[PDB]
Amino acid sequence: PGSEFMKFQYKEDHPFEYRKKEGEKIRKKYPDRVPVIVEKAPKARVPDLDKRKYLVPSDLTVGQFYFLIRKRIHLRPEDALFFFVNNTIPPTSATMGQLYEDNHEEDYFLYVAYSDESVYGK
Repeated sequence: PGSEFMKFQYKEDHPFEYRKKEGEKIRKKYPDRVPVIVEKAPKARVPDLDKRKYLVPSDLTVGQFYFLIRKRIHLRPEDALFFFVNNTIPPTSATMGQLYEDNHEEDYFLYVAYSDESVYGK
Protein backbone atom coordinates (compact mmCIF):
# COMPACT_ATOMS: atom_id res chain seq x y z
CA PRO A 1 0.00 0.00 0.00
CA GLY A 2 1.57 3.21 -1.26
CA SER A 3 4.21 3.60 -3.91
CA GLU A 4 6.28 0.84 -5.45
CA PHE A 5 9.55 1.06 -7.36
CA MET A 6 9.06 0.87 -11.15
CA LYS A 7 11.09 -2.08 -12.43
CA PHE A 8 12.00 -2.11 -16.11
CA GLN A 9 13.24 -5.21 -17.88
CA TYR A 10 15.24 -2.94 -20.19
CA LYS A 11 17.31 -1.94 -17.12
CA GLU A 12 17.68 -5.56 -15.96
CA ASP A 13 18.77 -6.73 -19.43
CA HIS A 14 21.35 -4.02 -20.22
CA PRO A 15 24.12 -2.57 -17.99
CA PHE A 16 23.94 1.16 -17.27
CA GLU A 17 26.90 1.95 -19.49
CA TYR A 18 25.30 0.16 -22.46
CA ARG A 19 22.06 2.10 -21.93
CA LYS A 20 23.88 5.42 -21.61
CA LYS A 21 25.80 4.85 -24.89
CA GLU A 22 22.55 4.14 -26.70
CA GLY A 23 20.68 7.05 -25.13
CA GLU A 24 23.48 9.45 -26.05
CA LYS A 25 23.91 8.07 -29.59
CA ILE A 26 20.16 8.45 -30.19
CA ARG A 27 20.08 12.03 -28.91
CA LYS A 28 23.05 12.89 -31.13
CA LYS A 29 21.79 11.11 -34.26
CA TYR A 30 18.09 12.16 -33.94
CA PRO A 31 17.97 15.50 -32.08
CA ASP A 32 14.26 15.91 -32.81
CA ARG A 33 13.38 12.58 -31.14
CA VAL A 34 13.51 11.24 -27.59
CA PRO A 35 14.26 7.59 -26.72
CA VAL A 36 11.51 5.98 -24.66
CA ILE A 37 11.17 2.57 -22.99
CA VAL A 38 7.55 1.39 -22.65
CA GLU A 39 6.74 -1.66 -20.49
CA LYS A 40 3.86 -3.05 -18.45
CA ALA A 41 3.31 -2.43 -14.75
CA PRO A 42 2.97 -5.42 -12.40
CA LYS A 43 -0.42 -6.97 -11.55
CA ALA A 44 -1.91 -5.66 -14.82
CA ARG A 45 -3.32 -8.36 -17.11
CA VAL A 46 -2.31 -6.53 -20.30
CA PRO A 47 -0.14 -7.52 -23.29
CA ASP A 48 3.46 -6.70 -23.80
CA LEU A 49 3.99 -4.46 -26.78
CA ASP A 50 5.76 -6.04 -29.74
CA LYS A 51 8.76 -3.87 -28.80
CA ARG A 52 9.66 -1.74 -25.82
CA LYS A 53 12.13 0.82 -27.27
CA TYR A 54 10.67 3.82 -29.15
CA LEU A 55 12.18 6.91 -30.77
CA VAL A 56 9.44 9.49 -30.36
CA PRO A 57 9.19 12.94 -32.01
CA SER A 58 9.86 15.56 -29.32
CA ASP A 59 6.76 17.56 -30.27
CA LEU A 60 4.32 14.63 -30.08
CA THR A 61 2.00 15.28 -27.16
CA VAL A 62 1.53 12.80 -24.34
CA GLY A 63 -2.11 12.51 -25.39
CA GLN A 64 -1.05 11.57 -28.91
CA PHE A 65 1.57 9.12 -27.65
CA TYR A 66 -1.11 7.46 -25.54
CA PHE A 67 -3.31 7.12 -28.66
CA LEU A 68 -0.51 5.39 -30.58
CA ILE A 69 0.48 3.03 -27.77
CA ARG A 70 -3.11 2.20 -26.90
CA LYS A 71 -3.71 1.38 -30.56
CA ARG A 72 -0.49 -0.66 -30.76
CA ILE A 73 -1.29 -2.66 -27.63
CA HIS A 74 -3.60 -5.64 -28.10
CA LEU A 75 -6.54 -4.47 -25.97
CA ARG A 76 -10.36 -4.43 -26.12
CA PRO A 77 -12.15 -1.05 -26.37
CA GLU A 78 -13.50 -1.51 -22.82
CA ASP A 79 -10.04 -2.01 -21.29
CA ALA A 80 -8.72 0.84 -19.17
CA LEU A 81 -5.17 2.01 -19.62
CA PHE A 82 -2.96 4.53 -17.78
CA PHE A 83 0.65 5.73 -18.27
CA PHE A 84 3.13 6.31 -15.43
CA VAL A 85 6.42 8.19 -15.52
CA ASN A 86 8.27 8.28 -12.18
CA ASN A 87 5.12 6.94 -10.49
CA THR A 88 2.88 9.71 -11.78
CA ILE A 89 0.43 10.03 -14.67
CA PRO A 90 1.92 12.54 -17.12
CA PRO A 91 -0.01 15.58 -18.36
CA THR A 92 -1.99 14.96 -21.56
CA SER A 93 -0.99 18.32 -23.02
CA ALA A 94 2.75 17.97 -22.33
CA THR A 95 5.05 17.22 -25.21
CA MET A 96 7.10 14.05 -25.10
CA GLY A 97 10.16 16.33 -25.35
CA GLN A 98 9.20 18.21 -22.17
CA LEU A 99 8.32 14.98 -20.38
CA TYR A 100 11.68 13.54 -21.45
CA GLU A 101 13.63 16.62 -20.34
CA ASP A 102 12.11 16.53 -16.83
CA ASN A 103 11.96 12.75 -16.33
CA HIS A 104 14.74 10.94 -18.20
CA GLU A 105 17.19 8.97 -16.05
CA GLU A 106 20.99 9.17 -16.02
CA ASP A 107 21.16 6.90 -19.11
CA TYR A 108 19.21 9.55 -21.11
CA PHE A 109 16.21 7.26 -21.53
CA LEU A 110 12.65 8.13 -20.58
CA TYR A 111 10.79 5.25 -18.93
CA VAL A 112 7.01 4.83 -19.28
CA ALA A 113 4.95 2.04 -17.73
CA TYR A 114 1.32 1.20 -18.47
CA SER A 115 -1.39 -0.46 -16.39
CA ASP A 116 -5.14 -0.96 -16.27
CA GLU A 117 -4.97 0.60 -12.79
CA SER A 118 -4.54 4.28 -11.97
CA VAL A 119 -1.70 3.78 -9.46
CA TYR A 120 1.52 2.03 -10.57
CA GLY A 121 1.72 -1.51 -9.21
CA LYS A 122 -1.87 -1.80 -7.97
